[PDB]
Formats: sequence, C-alpha cells, structure tokens
Amino acid sequence: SLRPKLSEEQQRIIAILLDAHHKTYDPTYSDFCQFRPPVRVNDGGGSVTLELSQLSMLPHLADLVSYSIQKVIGFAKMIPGFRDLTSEDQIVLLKSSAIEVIMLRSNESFTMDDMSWTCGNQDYKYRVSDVTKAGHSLELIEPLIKFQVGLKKLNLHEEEHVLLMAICIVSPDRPGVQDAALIEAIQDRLSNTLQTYIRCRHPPPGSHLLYAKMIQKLADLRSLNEEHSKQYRCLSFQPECSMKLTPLVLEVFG
Ligand SMILES: C=C1/C(=C\C=C2/CCC[C@@]3(C)[C@H]2CC[C@@H]3[C@]2(C)C[C@H](CC(C)(C)O)CO2)C[C@@H](O)C[C@@H]1O
Repeated sequence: SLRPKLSEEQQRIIAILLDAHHKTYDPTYSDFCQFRPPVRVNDGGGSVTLELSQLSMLPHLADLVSYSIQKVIGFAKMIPGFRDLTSEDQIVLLKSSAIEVIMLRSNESFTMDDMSWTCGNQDYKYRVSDVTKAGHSLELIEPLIKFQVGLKKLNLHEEEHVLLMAICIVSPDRPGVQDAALIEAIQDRLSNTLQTYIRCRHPPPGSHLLYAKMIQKLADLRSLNEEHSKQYRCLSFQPECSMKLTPLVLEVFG
C-alpha cells in the first residue's frame, strides 16, 4: 500500500549503479573483434564426440566470458559498500556469482526475435548451437534460454536491472563467506532500494509482484550456476582444453 519516496542515499545508490554499468557494459560490443575468432564446425547432428574433439567455439566464448568476468569485477567494485568488505570476502563473492552475473548482463544482448544473443553481424550472433560447439549440453542450454526469455518478459527498467546484478553479487549465502552479517546488511540496503524503486516508479500491471519475480530469478540462477559448474568440470577433462580457456576462467571455474 504505502509508497515511500526514494531517499537521497537510495537515489545516489541507483545513480552510482547506473554509471558503473554504463562504464563496464559496451552496448556496441566493439571489443569482441579482439577475441580469438569464432569458428563453427559442421555439427548439424549435435554430435558430442565431434563437439568435444573440436570445441571450435570455445576459444571465442571463453574469451568473451573472461572479458565479461573482468567487467563484472569492475562493476562490483563500484557497488556501494562492496569496498567495505574484506578482500577475501570480495573474491569469494565474485568467484561464486561471476557466471550468474554474466547470464544476467547477457540479457541485454539477448533477443526474442530469434532467441539469440546478438552482438553484431552473423559472426557475433550466438545461438544454442554455438554453446554446444563449446562443449555444453541441452541440460544447461535449454533452461538458460528459458531463463533469458523469462527475464526479458519482466521488462525491467535499467535501474532494476543493475540493482538485480548488484544484489546477486552481494549475497550472504555464498559458501566460504567470512562476514555474512556485513554482506547481508549491504544486500538489504540494495534490496530495500529495489523494492522502494519498484513501488514508486514502476507502472502497472508490470509492477505486480515484480519484486517476487525478480527474487525468483536469483533462485533460478543458482540452479543454472550449479549445472554450468558440473558441465565445466566435464569439459575440463578434454585434453588440451586449458589452452582454449584463459587463466581467469580456469581460476573462477576451476
Ligand atoms: C557474456 C556476455 C554475452 C552473452 C552471453 C552468452 C552468449 C554465448 C554463450 C554464454 C557465454 C551466454 C551466457 C552463458 C553462456 C555459456 C553457458 C557460458 C559458457 C562458458 C564456458 C565454456 C567457459 O563454460 C559458454 O556458454 C554478450 C554480451 O551481452 C556481454 C555479456 O557479458
């Protein structure tokens, strides 16, 4: 019922997060041509044996994800309060949420026109088929696409988008966290900002239980995270796979 106005601090938090995102997410994807080139082998049959023997799209996608992890680290460092955490806790949070924030931020390039992550010409258009060419299976891809569509349909304001990523990163329920109380205090400040923003700036009927739906996406992400982890493990068993990855990727997912 009540719709309190955003406090000055809350307005500041949102401005800071919008700015952090604009500085770490290039909507033109102009750096992508610097990654190792994408290669698409003929795999109309979706052969696991062939996909693993080649891993043709892995070098490019690994570079894309490595690049993205670097951007997420930069984004996180700008989250109000993040710097108040110990170095040890900052790293724990980053490593555990990296893949989830990547899935979230990727929703910006995802398009329902053809269910792909379109980052430019045909060369930089990523489809389910490209993900399989990188060693992953439908067990991850299927729910990932469903997740992207579900997120797209929430029609989030950029303010809600950046707050969701911040809330995802600053989670007290990550294994290995030291000061969970502090992390939770920081997360609550962000969650309260999101709830307040939704209540006084998000017009209906898109505001109906929007917060609950957003929180459910965070739960969905935990599942996707676990499935990606299991599959990455399997992928890492392929001889010479490390050379197709990057040191940052090896560390975060290793
Ligand atoms: C990265 C970003 C973008 C798209 C995200 C995608 C499309 C390609 C496949 C990805 C990268 C998917 C998200 C997860 C999925 C995954 C399952 C991860 C996996 C990585 C590994 C092999 C190491 O296991 C390869 O496929 C583009 C832009 O919006 C920026 C955003 O930052």
